[PDB]
Amino acid sequence: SDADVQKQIKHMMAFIEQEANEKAEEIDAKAEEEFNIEKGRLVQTQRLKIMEYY
Amino acid sequence: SQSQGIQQLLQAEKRAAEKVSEARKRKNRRLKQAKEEAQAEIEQYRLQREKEFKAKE
Amino acid sequence: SLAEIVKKDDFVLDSEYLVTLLVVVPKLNHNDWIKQYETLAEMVVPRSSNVLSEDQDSYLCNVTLFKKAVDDFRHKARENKFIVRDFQYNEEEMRADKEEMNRLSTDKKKQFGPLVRWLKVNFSEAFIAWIHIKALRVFVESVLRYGLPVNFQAMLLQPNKKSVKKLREVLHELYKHLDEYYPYVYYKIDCNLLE
Repeated sequence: SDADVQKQIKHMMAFIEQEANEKAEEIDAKAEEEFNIEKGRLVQTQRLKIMEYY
Repeated sequence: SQSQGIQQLLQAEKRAAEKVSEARKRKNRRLKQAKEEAQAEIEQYRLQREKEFKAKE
Repeated sequence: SLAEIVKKDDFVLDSEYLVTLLVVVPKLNHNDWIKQYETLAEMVVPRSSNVLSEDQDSYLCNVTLFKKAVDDFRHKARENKFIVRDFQYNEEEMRADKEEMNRLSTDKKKQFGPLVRWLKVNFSEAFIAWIHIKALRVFVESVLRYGLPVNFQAMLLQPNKKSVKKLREVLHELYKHLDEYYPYVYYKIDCNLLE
């Protein structure tokens, strides 16, 4: 039945659309982690060098 | 024609390309923003060390 | 080889979640296959099948589907007697077969012409040299058989197949005073070199 196949895929394809969004939300979560990790690494490395100079 | 089923496949892949492309741009923007905030905090620490050094003098 | 029938327009590629597969089905089952492929796995779109070509036995078609569907699809295709034969628009493989076709078909002529000419020369020289050896065997044996001041005529016969025994008897009778074996000098040549 062509109509039942069209209904079945129109439902089931939404799982791939959901994963397609979830991968980008994982990359965005990694961007917020890497923001804090990079910021902390930069600040502490420079702060210690600056403190040693004084 | 087979184009009906092909566009139903491509619809989910197009969502992946759009969502991942925006997330890649957000990562690059965030790495620059992290450095710009780090540059403010290291100067605030430097100013405090400078004040302390002048007090010791 | 798929190189004869494959073209880019029948494929879905370059994708995170999407795949194309290729299947061969016997022509008697094609009318069932046209609907059955939509049911061999979950996450298969309707109208996913695109024919590349057909013959006296079978049809070969591309199938377009989501990446999770492929293993059940191929396994259930095999359960339903269909044969998987994947070739995902392999430009390098179709190019290599076409390049070798153009090369080998041309190199055959580049060998053939010189080979016929060289074989004609080598045939002529080898056949001429063969007869020089035959002439030397006749000459050397004549010189041995009669001594160094030789006076032998060199002669040719082409024997009649129906009367060669009578020929041997005549040749013996004409030369019985000179001494298989024969009292005269004898050698043979056969033109059936080509079978």
